[PDB]
Amino acid sequence: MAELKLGYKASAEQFAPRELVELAVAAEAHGMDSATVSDHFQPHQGGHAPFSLSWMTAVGERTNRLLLGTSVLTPTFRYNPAVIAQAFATMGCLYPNRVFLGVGTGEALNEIATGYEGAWPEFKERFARLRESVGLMRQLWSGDRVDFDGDYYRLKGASIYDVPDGGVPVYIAAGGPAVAKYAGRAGDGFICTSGKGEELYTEKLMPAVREGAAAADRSVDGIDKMIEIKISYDPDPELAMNNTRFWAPLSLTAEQKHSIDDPIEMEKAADALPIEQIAKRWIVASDPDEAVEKVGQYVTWGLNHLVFHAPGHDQRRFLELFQSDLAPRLRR
Amino acid sequence: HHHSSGLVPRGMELKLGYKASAEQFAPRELVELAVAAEAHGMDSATVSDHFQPWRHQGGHAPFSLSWMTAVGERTNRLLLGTSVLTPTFRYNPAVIAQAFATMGCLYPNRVFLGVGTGEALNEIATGYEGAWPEFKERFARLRESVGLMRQLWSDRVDFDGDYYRLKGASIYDVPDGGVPVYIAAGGPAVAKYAGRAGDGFICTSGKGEELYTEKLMPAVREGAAAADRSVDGIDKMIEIKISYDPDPELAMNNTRFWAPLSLTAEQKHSIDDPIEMEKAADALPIEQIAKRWIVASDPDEAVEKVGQYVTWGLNHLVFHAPGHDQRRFLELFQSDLAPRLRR
Repeated sequence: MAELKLGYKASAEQFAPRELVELAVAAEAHGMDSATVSDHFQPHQGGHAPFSLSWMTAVGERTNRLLLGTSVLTPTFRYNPAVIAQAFATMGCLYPNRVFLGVGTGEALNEIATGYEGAWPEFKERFARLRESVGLMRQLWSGDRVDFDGDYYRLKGASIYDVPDGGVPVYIAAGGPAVAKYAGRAGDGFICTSGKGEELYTEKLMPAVREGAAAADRSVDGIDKMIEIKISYDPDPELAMNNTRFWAPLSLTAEQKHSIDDPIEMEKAADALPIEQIAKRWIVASDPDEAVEKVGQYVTWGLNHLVFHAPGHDQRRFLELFQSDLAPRLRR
Repeated sequence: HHHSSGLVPRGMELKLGYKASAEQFAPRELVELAVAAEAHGMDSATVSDHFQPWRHQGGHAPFSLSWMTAVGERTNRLLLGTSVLTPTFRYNPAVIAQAFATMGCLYPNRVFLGVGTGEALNEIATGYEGAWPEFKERFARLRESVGLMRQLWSDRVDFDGDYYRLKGASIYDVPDGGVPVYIAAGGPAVAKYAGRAGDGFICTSGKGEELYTEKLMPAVREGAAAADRSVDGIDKMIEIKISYDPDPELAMNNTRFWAPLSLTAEQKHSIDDPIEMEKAADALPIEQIAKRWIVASDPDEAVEKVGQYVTWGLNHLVFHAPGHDQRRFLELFQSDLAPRLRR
């Protein structure tokens, strides 16, 4: 649903497994409503990739209220969607009403590295694979026996024996109108990322979600509209600026992010970015009122679940500042 | 004042552990039973990894890797692992390698990867196309997948096998000490492989002395010698199938849930449908099913039959009790059996 939530982005790219879990526990301690993790097989310099589903489970077992999920996981290539259905159904049983599945169309880098053969599929196929996998998983979460024969995936007499009462809510990530519309039509949730220009949110994404919801005769209000807020808020401006540097890959173009299959190629192109250009993606701020005004814009544009990704290694510092300075304002 | 890590290396004593049956219990119960096993003195708990139960009526299948991590966060001492997981079909071996590396970091010196050759009951259901491969290919897939994971574990890795590939792949977060890999073995050719490329082997009870003493053990010695490794580096694990209860009728009848284990090896590895398995399995009378189990109502007969395996060379005894009341079995184990078994 579309009440205001404030959550925390746990960056698997930046931290080792134990630290990544403990940070999410600190996020609960600091009042966050949710925590979400990137799902990567590999991020190199100061790089990490703890297994996302182990992070979800460890934090679940250590926490009481956080909604937990992926932002996002590709359920279409290295991961068998039936096994993903089983994994998240299990987690859903273990942490009732606290689990979601965040899905995307995929990145060449994860999939080529783990053994994908032949040409990296074009966007259209990655989208069709995504749609087909989501329906496959949903049929499985009914808890009945499923026979499935799609263009891409198959099941023969398959059941998930252990299914949560509230099902497994599916959040669909989009950087463009096409998948946003699919999200409005079919998603329990919708995910985007901040910093990419007022136009993308108001002119492409939000109207696409409304279009999809309308098209499928759905209340737009019942879709959780989630966004990862790229915020570099620190009373120390040097840190606010300098903390963004680690995150240069996020400032590469959409096609470099999805299609570069070589991690050497990827780090080169990230390294090529001047910090001033990196920073444009981020809310760089030393004043808490100004920071919240920038975030508040997304709430005006129709987003209701705001998940804060802070760029620096000192995440506990971020959480302290979030709790004392940002959250009271953000709540309103 | 310097504080040390306190971390004790793998460097493995008679161990008594607990089999957590994903086939029989829902996710939360399965976790909580592993916690009570620690509470009751167990050294270890292992979980079966399955997409589907053996049986339909009262069947369950919680995701094994979530069990492992949840139990990890909740326990202090238990060695934890899969007995066993198939890393060759529905699972990508690079992803398995990343999962266990991550778990081994989360739970230092407590995690192992237990692996086997596969059951169609897990793989056909999840979309494997074409006929279910014969044992020779499943074994050869297993061997390759283990090799891939070794190389991935530590560096940027290219791998080009007959089955699995890697391209520029790295695992960043690897545990100090690595990830012990235990191979399920029910013959000398897999037992030899286990000595050569594993850190442990897993067998089951009920197969008879000469399987263990004359087939499995000698083959483990041969594989390790071929690896230039002391055999004392290989943990010798057995799943002890025990139905222990002071009521003999109940100790016998409590095996019915596990009727499918009484079917042939053929049926168990190739039947793809729990409804089908169950129909085959339930036509069998109870005395036939009980044959698969150590059925005992006295601590002494129990400890005599269990102690055979220690005499034949096994050092890691993981107990699988078939009844629904697992907490009774843990209670009975700790008070009646454990003190005699320790020595």
